[PDB]
Amino acid sequence: QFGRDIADTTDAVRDPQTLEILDITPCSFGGVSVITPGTNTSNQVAVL
Amino acid sequence: NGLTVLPPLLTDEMIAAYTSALLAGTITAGWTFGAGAALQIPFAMQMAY
Ligand SMILES: *[C@@H]1O[C@H](CO)[C@@H](O)[C@H](O)[C@H]1NC(C)=O
Repeated sequence: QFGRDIADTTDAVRDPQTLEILDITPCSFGGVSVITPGTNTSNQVAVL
Repeated sequence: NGLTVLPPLLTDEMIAAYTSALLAGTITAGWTFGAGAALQIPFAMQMAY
Protein backbone atom coordinates (compact mmCIF):
# COMPACT_ATOMS: atom_id res chain seq x y z
CA GLN A 1 0.00 0.00 0.00
CA PHE A 2 2.91 2.43 0.44
CA GLY A 3 6.67 2.82 0.25
CA ARG A 4 9.22 3.99 2.80
CA ASP A 5 12.70 5.48 2.87
CA ILE A 6 15.97 4.76 4.68
CA ALA A 7 14.71 6.62 7.75
CA ASP A 8 11.42 4.68 7.42
CA THR A 9 9.78 7.89 6.16
CA THR A 10 6.92 7.66 3.69
CA ASP A 11 7.89 8.53 0.12
CA ALA A 12 4.97 7.09 -1.86
CA VAL A 13 1.40 5.90 -1.34
CA ARG A 14 -1.22 3.98 -3.30
CA ASP A 15 -4.37 6.03 -3.79
CA PRO A 16 -7.19 4.23 -1.93
CA GLN A 17 -9.55 4.08 -4.92
CA THR A 18 -7.34 4.32 -8.02
CA LEU A 19 -4.61 1.79 -7.29
CA GLU A 20 -1.79 4.10 -8.39
CA ILE A 21 1.33 5.21 -6.53
CA LEU A 22 1.98 8.92 -5.92
CA ASP A 23 5.42 10.28 -5.02
CA ILE A 24 5.85 12.40 -1.88
CA THR A 25 8.40 15.18 -1.39
CA PRO A 26 8.60 17.50 1.64
CA CYS A 27 7.78 21.14 0.98
CA SER A 28 10.78 23.41 0.45
CA PHE A 29 12.09 25.45 3.38
CA GLY A 30 15.24 27.16 4.60
CA GLY A 31 16.71 29.83 6.82
CA VAL A 32 16.53 33.61 6.53
CA SER A 33 19.40 36.08 6.87
CA VAL A 34 19.48 39.89 6.87
CA ILE A 35 22.32 42.03 5.47
CA THR A 36 23.00 45.50 6.85
CA PRO A 37 25.77 48.08 6.23
CA GLY A 38 25.17 49.33 9.78
CA THR A 39 22.52 51.68 11.15
CA ASN A 40 25.43 54.08 11.74
CA THR A 41 25.44 54.74 7.97
CA SER A 42 22.02 53.93 6.50
CA ASN A 43 18.78 52.00 7.02
CA GLN A 44 18.77 49.87 3.86
CA VAL A 45 18.57 46.11 4.34
CA ALA A 46 18.71 43.08 2.05
CA VAL A 47 17.54 39.57 2.86
CA LEU A 48 18.69 36.12 1.76
CA ASN B 1 12.43 18.65 7.67
CA GLY B 2 14.84 20.60 9.85
CA LEU B 3 18.34 19.80 8.58
CA THR B 4 20.31 22.00 6.20
CA VAL B 5 23.89 21.95 4.89
CA LEU B 6 25.41 25.28 3.96
CA PRO B 7 27.93 25.81 1.15
CA PRO B 8 31.53 26.77 1.95
CA LEU B 9 32.52 30.37 1.32
CA LEU B 10 35.41 29.57 -1.04
CA THR B 11 34.65 27.37 -4.02
CA ASP B 12 37.02 24.71 -5.34
CA GLU B 13 38.23 26.88 -8.23
CA MET B 14 39.32 29.59 -5.79
CA ILE B 15 41.32 27.07 -3.75
CA ALA B 16 42.97 25.77 -6.92
CA ALA B 17 43.79 29.33 -8.01
CA TYR B 18 45.33 30.12 -4.62
CA THR B 19 47.51 27.01 -4.78
CA SER B 20 48.50 27.74 -8.39
CA ALA B 21 49.47 31.33 -7.61
CA LEU B 22 51.47 30.29 -4.54
CA LEU B 23 53.41 27.57 -6.35
CA ALA B 24 54.03 29.71 -9.44
CA GLY B 25 55.37 32.49 -7.24
CA THR B 26 57.61 30.11 -5.31
CA ILE B 27 58.95 28.56 -8.52
CA THR B 28 59.46 31.58 -10.78
CA ALA B 29 60.81 33.87 -8.06
CA GLY B 30 63.27 32.53 -5.50
CA TRP B 31 64.23 33.99 -2.14
CA THR B 32 62.63 37.19 -3.53
CA PHE B 33 59.07 35.89 -3.15
CA GLY B 34 56.98 38.36 -1.23
CA ALA B 35 58.63 41.67 -2.13
CA GLY B 36 57.68 42.40 -5.73
CA ALA B 37 61.12 41.98 -7.28
CA ALA B 38 59.54 40.33 -10.33
CA LEU B 39 62.68 39.51 -12.35
CA GLN B 40 62.90 35.63 -12.38
CA ILE B 41 65.69 33.77 -10.60
CA PRO B 42 67.06 30.76 -12.53
CA PHE B 43 65.91 27.50 -10.96
CA ALA B 44 69.35 25.87 -10.77
CA MET B 45 70.54 28.82 -8.68
CA GLN B 46 67.78 28.10 -6.15
CA MET B 47 68.70 24.41 -6.15
CA ALA B 48 72.35 25.30 -5.52
CA TYR B 49 71.28 27.62 -2.70
C1 LIG C 1 29.82 55.59 13.50
O1 LIG C 1 29.28 56.36 14.58
C2 LIG C 1 30.23 57.24 15.19
C3 LIG C 1 29.53 57.88 16.37
O2 LIG C 1 28.78 56.93 17.11
C4 LIG C 1 30.73 58.25 14.17
O3 LIG C 1 31.72 59.08 14.77
C5 LIG C 1 31.33 57.52 12.97
O4 LIG C 1 31.70 58.45 11.96
C6 LIG C 1 30.32 56.52 12.40
N1 LIG C 1 30.91 55.77 11.31
C7 LIG C 1 30.47 55.84 10.04
C8 LIG C 1 31.19 54.98 9.05
O5 LIG C 1 29.53 56.56 9.72
